[PDB]
Amino acid sequence: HCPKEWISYSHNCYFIGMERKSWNDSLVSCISKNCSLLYIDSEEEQDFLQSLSLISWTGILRKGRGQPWVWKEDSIFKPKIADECNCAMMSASGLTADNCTTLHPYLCKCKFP
Amino acid sequence: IQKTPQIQVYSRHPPENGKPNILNCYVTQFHPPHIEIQMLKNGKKIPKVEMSDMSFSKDWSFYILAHTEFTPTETDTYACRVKHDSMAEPKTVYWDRDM
Amino acid sequence: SPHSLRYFTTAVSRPGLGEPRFIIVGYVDDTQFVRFDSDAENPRMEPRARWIEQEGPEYWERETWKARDMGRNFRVNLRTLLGYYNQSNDESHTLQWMYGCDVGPDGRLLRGYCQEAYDGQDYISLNEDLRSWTANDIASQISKHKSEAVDEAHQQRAYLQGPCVEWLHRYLRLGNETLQRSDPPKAHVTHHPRSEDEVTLRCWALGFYPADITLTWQLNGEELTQDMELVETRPAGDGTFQKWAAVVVPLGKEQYYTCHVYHEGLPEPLTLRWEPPP
Amino acid sequence: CCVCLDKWVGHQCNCYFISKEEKSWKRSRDFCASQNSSLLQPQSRNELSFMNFSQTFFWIGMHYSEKRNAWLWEDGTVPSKDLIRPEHCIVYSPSKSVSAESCENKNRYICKKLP
Amino acid sequence: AMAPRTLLL
Ligand SMILES: [Br-]
Repeated sequence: HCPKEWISYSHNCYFIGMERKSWNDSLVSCISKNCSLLYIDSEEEQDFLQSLSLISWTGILRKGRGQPWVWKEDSIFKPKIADECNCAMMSASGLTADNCTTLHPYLCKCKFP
Repeated sequence: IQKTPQIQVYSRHPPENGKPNILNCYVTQFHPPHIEIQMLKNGKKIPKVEMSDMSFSKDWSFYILAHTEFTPTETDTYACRVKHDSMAEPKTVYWDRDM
Repeated sequence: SPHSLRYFTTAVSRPGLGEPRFIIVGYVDDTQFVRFDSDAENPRMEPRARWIEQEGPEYWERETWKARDMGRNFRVNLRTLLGYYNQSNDESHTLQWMYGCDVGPDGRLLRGYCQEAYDGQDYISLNEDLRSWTANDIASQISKHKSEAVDEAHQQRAYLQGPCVEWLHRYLRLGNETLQRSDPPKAHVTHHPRSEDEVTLRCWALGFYPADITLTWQLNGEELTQDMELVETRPAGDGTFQKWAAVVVPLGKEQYYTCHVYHEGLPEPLTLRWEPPP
Repeated sequence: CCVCLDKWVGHQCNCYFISKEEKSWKRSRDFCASQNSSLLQPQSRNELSFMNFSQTFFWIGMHYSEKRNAWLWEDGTVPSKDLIRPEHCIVYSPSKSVSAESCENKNRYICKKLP
Repeated sequence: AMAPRTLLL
């Protein structure tokens, strides 16, 4: 049971942030609402998220130039990510690297009990 | 603002009197894209004229290649008639084996 | 050495003759490979190169689908633009969109494009940084503001750096034997008596691939002094190109004039002269 | 509650099915009918507010009444904005665009679950 | 392949 103004897909709640924030602030804003910055589990979910046709900060991030992209909890889905562009964003063309400091919208996955 | 089409009428292969060939009409540097291209045999229109897909250059002006099956002869006069918004009268360019 | 994937889209409005004509033409390295025309018997993405036929119905379906949405949106965009410029519906108006990839021998993006023109004039274009747009007037400033609200620049940059680059690589290997082929020019010299004391010597270069060529005339083994007539390179319509260079020479001076053909499909350049029958 | 079946999207206590597949208008409304739903009737301005950025066109529950000689919703209701040929069927973009097209043309669709 | 989006003017 998600709030009326939000999106409900596969027992998870989704909402867009009111503002365009940096990667960190976008991660911080989701946590503050008992949700998490968008994470991808399946292609069916990714394709549904591409249907919304929005720019969204994704949870997937890298520590540096040679450091690998980090995501956990044994979910094999790791899509193709297209400098200081060390953070991954979701678009209509799939996952794309971008500068964490640049302001982009963000989507939170809540998953109510 | 309109751009006046530039025309080139020529054969695909070196012409030989009696030997069948392809006649080309290369129309370029024009705007707006609405254009009428007629290929002629002794002043009369040719029905089966194949058009290339309407594309444009980076200066936004359109270009198109019209073509028809023809047979070069010393007697027959071949041409390309072009009707475009930029010209009050149609532009006719004759085919010259020499160019 | 440089490689490119580009799409040229055109929506040209009809004065009561139904809906506007919608065209998309795809080019890989300056040669057409796919086309969509709303005026064709059954509008769909059609192959315009033999090597793209290697794509399964899954590819064609996806592209026919993208094109049908594009046309609808370009039609709506034409109706928005008419209202912006307070134009009569009874006239032919045109909206153009060019976008694509520029890669070097290094398989990475050199530059990305995403620009539009309304009635032959620039409207809105994506900057080299691929983060901001350039408007040209009030109407385009409204369209820039609309694009900003839906983060269009970021969306286009995503495509330009990702799928556009990746697909270009797939196309480059798919039609390598054609794209990077070398058709040598077949050169000959025609004689045309221009005046009572003058002659036109026309040096032809036919059936060559790629289109890049250098045709030059030399008087007694030295570069042109007079004005040289030359046609703009033209397609033969079979995949190859044609071009000619001409010179107005005095009568009896034909042999003291030599033509030089410079094309990558030739191991050594071609040296040509007018060959008179005995 | 206000939850939806697998692959469906819930918003404002309404269950929507956004198609991946292209189908004719008749077959699309026939698919919606079987899932005890119907094609979307976006008489409300921003029905698909969550889909607002989408440029994609989907079939909607609109039918031309040859007797009343005007456009009508599957409901029987009469719309008022964004509109022409009676023989054509309507596609709607969540970005509020509306386009007429052949009913035998294949297109994506949106089913809205009935109560 | 083509871009999934165009500019909505
Ligand atoms: Br928030």
